Amino acid sequence: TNLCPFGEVFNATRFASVYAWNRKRISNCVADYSVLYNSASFSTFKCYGVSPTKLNDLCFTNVYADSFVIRGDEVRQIAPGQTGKIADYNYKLPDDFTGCVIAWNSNNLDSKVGGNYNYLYRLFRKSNLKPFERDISTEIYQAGSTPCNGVEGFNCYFPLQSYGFQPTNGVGYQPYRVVVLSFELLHAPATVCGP
Amino acid sequence: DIQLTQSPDSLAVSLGERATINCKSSQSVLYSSINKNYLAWYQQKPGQPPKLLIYWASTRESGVPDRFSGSGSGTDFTLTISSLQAEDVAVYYCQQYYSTPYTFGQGTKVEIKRTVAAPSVFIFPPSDEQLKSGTASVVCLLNNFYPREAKVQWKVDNALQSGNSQESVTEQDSKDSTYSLSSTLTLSKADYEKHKVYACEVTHQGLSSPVTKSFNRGECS
Amino acid sequence: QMQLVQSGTEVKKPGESLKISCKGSGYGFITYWIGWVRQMPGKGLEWMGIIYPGDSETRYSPSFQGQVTISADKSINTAYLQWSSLKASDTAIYYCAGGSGISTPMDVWGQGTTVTVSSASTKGPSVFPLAPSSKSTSGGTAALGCLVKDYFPEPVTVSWNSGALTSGVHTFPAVLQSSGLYSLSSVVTVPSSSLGTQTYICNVNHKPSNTKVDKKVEPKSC
Ligand SMILES: *[C@@H]1O[C@H](CO)[C@@H](O)[C@H](O)[C@H]1NC(C)=O
Repeated sequence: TNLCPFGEVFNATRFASVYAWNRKRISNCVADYSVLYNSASFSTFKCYGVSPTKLNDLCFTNVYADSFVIRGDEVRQIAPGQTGKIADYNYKLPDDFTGCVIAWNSNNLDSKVGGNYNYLYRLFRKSNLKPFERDISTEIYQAGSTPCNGVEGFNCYFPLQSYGFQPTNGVGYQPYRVVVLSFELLHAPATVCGP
Repeated sequence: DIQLTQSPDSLAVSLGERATINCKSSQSVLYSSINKNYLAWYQQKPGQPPKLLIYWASTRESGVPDRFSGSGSGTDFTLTISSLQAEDVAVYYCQQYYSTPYTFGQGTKVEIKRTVAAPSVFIFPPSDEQLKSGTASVVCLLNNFYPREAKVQWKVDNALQSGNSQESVTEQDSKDSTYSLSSTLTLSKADYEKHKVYACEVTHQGLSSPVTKSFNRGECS
Repeated sequence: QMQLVQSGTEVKKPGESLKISCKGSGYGFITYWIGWVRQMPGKGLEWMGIIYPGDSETRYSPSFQGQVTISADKSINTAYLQWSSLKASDTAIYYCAGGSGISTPMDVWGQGTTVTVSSASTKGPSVFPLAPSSKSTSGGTAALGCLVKDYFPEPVTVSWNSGALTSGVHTFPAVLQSSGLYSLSSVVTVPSSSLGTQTYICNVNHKPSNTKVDKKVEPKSC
């Protein structure tokens, strides 16, 4: 019977990095979803499992709002069956995805003049991520045959990389803020409907 | 990929009665996450674009009247119209949206069933205007009959003609629920002036015996 | 709620290129995926492909892969479907449908784009009177009509007595003659007593050839 906190996720002051992506569990709320169709601020709005237009007439058990920031070239990879550095090492989506993917450009926010290097992404990992997995491991990646005992160097690489987010980069290399909505429903009581 | 097969192809029910259409799938269409089968039912009237009636195989689009219902699970789905009305005569399709490529059903033609009605048979000779052009069209009309099945046989001096007649049928008249057929027999003016008796023989369920309407070339008929 | 609007009717020769469009008006368009459906004359629905305007993700059906080309233009909210070289077998009507998601039913439909591919050239129709029989049931009803023969392309509009006579009228679907030209017949049943008291005229309009013809149908003198 209360208002839904969706406004916190999209209008958040700061956004998390790709590998350490945030996740807001939402329950006991009511959302209309109309503010998401009508706003022309989103450069990409891809729902997969459900028709978003006929959503406020439905109800779900739990809706999860993932949020992070990626590069423009990576926005295509947030989708089922996708393959790439972001999809395999940072954030993977299941093939039977019942949700939506929203992305909008944020080069005016997440960009220092000399380059905002505070946004990171995992470029090294020895096994592809399972769907909805979240990896914070700082363990040094072992690329060569000789073991790396916590010391980096040749064939011993730090597993995280920094996005160079200058405002002079092309649209391909610009920060995009991404939100991923996931709708799940067991035979448990559904607690998030619409009007 | 996924295949959909409907049954029956054509279905005739009286007014107010129930209409049942089945759709069988070659693969289970059930998104495991939410337990909603991705099956849809569409309605298409003559000249119209298709219109979505039911999605998720049981949920109905807004505005759809309460007589349409969807049911089924696994690979067997059903569409049911409780009180069939005249405005519901159309073709109905089932479609899966589990995985691309999307696939439709074969389609079910739904008409109104009424009492058997014999056709009013007429025959028209070619105009002299058309004979000045070089060809001749003899037209036979079967007006306001039911059911749609009807056999038109052309006879030129009691010789059965085959391969020179094209026919078309009107949509079901919303008033009396009857069809009308027009069959055109085309032949050259040279072949036309060689014969005398041109006949149209109609065989229909409402006719105990075949009905023939003819005329003689030149005679006032 | 938003809606879709497609381009106009097309009539091309075999071998020409073609690119039809489908524009959507209304708010909430960013989410809609747009698919193309082909319906051949008298046949069922065939799903050709789907596209997303935001990033031009294009998925074809196996039957139309490499045969057509689906494109998009998000600046004007318009999806496109094009052929490089049209075949005579491409004559059909093509709808564009819209689903607000990729694995989502097609909620919104267009009006349809009728495409006709034929080697035939534009020709106005010839109207011939289907005169009513003199020997008829004088107590019952008689039948007369018009024969709209040898025209191209579709369609033709047929009215009776400038629209005054509508009851008991049956305008039949056209047939495609072997010569590539269309032929159509319209009939009407009237009381036989009115055969000598009422003047019957059929009005045929063929906008493609800009041909309007009024034909007076009366019992033959004989
Ligand atoms: C976020 O802020 C904008 C700007 O005021 C507002 O229009 C919008 O409703 C807010 N919430 C969301 C979910 O965008």
